[PDB]
Amino acid sequence: ADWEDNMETLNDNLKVIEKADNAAQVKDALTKMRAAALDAKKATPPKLEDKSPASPEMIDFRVGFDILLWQIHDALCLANEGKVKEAQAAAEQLKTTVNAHWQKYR
Amino acid sequence: ADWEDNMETLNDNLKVIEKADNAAQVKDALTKMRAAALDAKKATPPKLEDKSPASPEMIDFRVGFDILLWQIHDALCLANEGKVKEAQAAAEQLKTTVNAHWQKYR
Amino acid sequence: ADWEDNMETLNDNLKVIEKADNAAQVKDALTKMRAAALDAKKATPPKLEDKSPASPEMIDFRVGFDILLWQIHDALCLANEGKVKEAQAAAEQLKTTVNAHWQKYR
Ligand SMILES: [Mn+2]
Ligand code: NA
Repeated sequence: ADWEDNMETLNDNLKVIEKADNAAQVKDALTKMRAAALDAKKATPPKLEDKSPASPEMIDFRVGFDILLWQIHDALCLANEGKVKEAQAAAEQLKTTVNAHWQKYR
Repeated sequence: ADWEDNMETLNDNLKVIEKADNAAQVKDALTKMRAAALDAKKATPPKLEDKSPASPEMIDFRVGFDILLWQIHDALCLANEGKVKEAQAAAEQLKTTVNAHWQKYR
Repeated sequence: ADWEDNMETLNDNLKVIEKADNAAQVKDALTKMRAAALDAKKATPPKLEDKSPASPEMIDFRVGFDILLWQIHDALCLANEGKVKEAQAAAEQLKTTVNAHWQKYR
């Protein structure tokens, strides 16, 4: 898939967490988010489509997705312990990175 | 360095997990698999030994290994919590991913 | 931060864990270490100043940092369970990896 489909998947699952009721929906949505971030790691953002795949910008893109993946791991650890409200609070932080990375690499 | 030795290690530790009696053997084999996958991250498969290290193929290679690493993390989290049967079942999700990465990139 | 600042962060937090008393300091220092390693993944060590970011040396550099990250996660899990002594023992292995990385890439 392209980078934009993965962006849309992240946003949709973030809203799903925003509306979630129990811990299972949070776990499933954050797992889908992890998968979408791993997939987006293989994509080229539009702003970097004219750049070397070996450029430092591509490296920084991928390592930023690594940082996001580790924050997602933290949120998933919170959700696996049944912490619904804290998983949602942590996901509210994920949003400020997902939308930001969206606004820059657009 | 060598893709084949690490793929071996993966298969052998999968067998060890399947034939394991307690959670400790599962944990140890999963740690060995994690080490082998991290090592294979640096390798170049023969199907791509004629491609550039920044090519999309190499990127997909390394990111598929990251995906395998997160699957191994899930299995290890299961094993640490004492759910041996669910950990083995999750390791049965690892055999298919390992085999696909094998056939496609070997 | 640069490469040197991140390595100094890693060292400082290593000692903090080493002389900590409760689990909270251990988890705080290990979280600092995780952030520092993720940031250093985007760095260019002095011995690789002019090599391409997609060079095999740089790929091995980033994968060594991935190994460090997974060890950091293991220590963080041991500390979150309350096993402070096991966490510090695991962080002793963290010191080995950090110092080897500094001795090879300085
Ligand atoms: Mn974990
Ligand atoms: Na890379």
